[PDB]
Amino acid sequence: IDGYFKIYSKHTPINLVRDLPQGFSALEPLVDLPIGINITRFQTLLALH
Amino acid sequence: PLQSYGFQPTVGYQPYRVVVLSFELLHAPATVCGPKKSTNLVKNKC
Repeated sequence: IDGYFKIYSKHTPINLVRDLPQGFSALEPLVDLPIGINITRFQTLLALH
Repeated sequence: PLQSYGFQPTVGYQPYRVVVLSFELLHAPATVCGPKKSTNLVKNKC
């Protein structure tokens, strides 16, 4: 938003094997980077065995 | 096209070191600001 790249996160130990458990939690603000570029496309880096 | 600077190893011809501070004020969000002095806290006082 307006040149600020905001990253939110939260980590939770869970049991459900494949999907989100029924429940609720909120994500923390972490960092709000002063990143002055445009973004419209993206990709995920992954670990490969 | 380019000539060498005849700086001899020996005042108007003396080597002056110059630094130019060119300030980009719109290409990004604000990033550099001068520090400023704080002040002590006082309790129970408007």
